[PDB]
Amino acid sequence: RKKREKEQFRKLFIGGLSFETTEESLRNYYEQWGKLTDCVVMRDPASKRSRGFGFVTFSSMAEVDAAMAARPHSIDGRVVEPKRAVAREESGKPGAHVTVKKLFVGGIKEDTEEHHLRDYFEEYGKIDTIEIITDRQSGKKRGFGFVTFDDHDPVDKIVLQKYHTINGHNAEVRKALSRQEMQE
RNA sequence: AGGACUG
Repeated sequence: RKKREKEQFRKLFIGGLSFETTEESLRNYYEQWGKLTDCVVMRDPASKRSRGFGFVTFSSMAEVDAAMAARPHSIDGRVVEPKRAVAREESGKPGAHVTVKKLFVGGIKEDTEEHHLRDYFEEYGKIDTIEIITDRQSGKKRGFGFVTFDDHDPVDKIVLQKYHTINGHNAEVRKALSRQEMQE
């Protein structure tokens, strides 16, 4: 009992496709977990060579959830790297295409604690680590911490739903990137 | 990390 979400929430980027992968075989594969609305494998215009990547659009985000839960994916004898897609409009933010397991979580003030985060974020995946940042040499809480999962996808899914309310607070949740966000 | 490079 949902409406269609906007496209960005239903779209998958598939990296590391084999050269013999086509739209029909990619579509065949991802149709196991949902109805495909669009499917495209990007080619060199001159050579018509596959660029080794593509995009599938599911009809609901739930189907993306299901397909991601089914990993790993072998399409044409090669394990592919599927990720929630990055909008054309955000493709050039620093660190846009970088896959990480570490979630940033700010906006939490001083009353928020590891158990609030665990309890809240448990429902997205297996957590490895939770660290609430206290001040170096004061122990004063700094308003933020880091959740690290065993997989990148809970992070991506979390950040895609950008609105999260935790311990009463509006939390800022982003990826925790080092200066790996340096690319031109 | 995008099809219309069909601007």
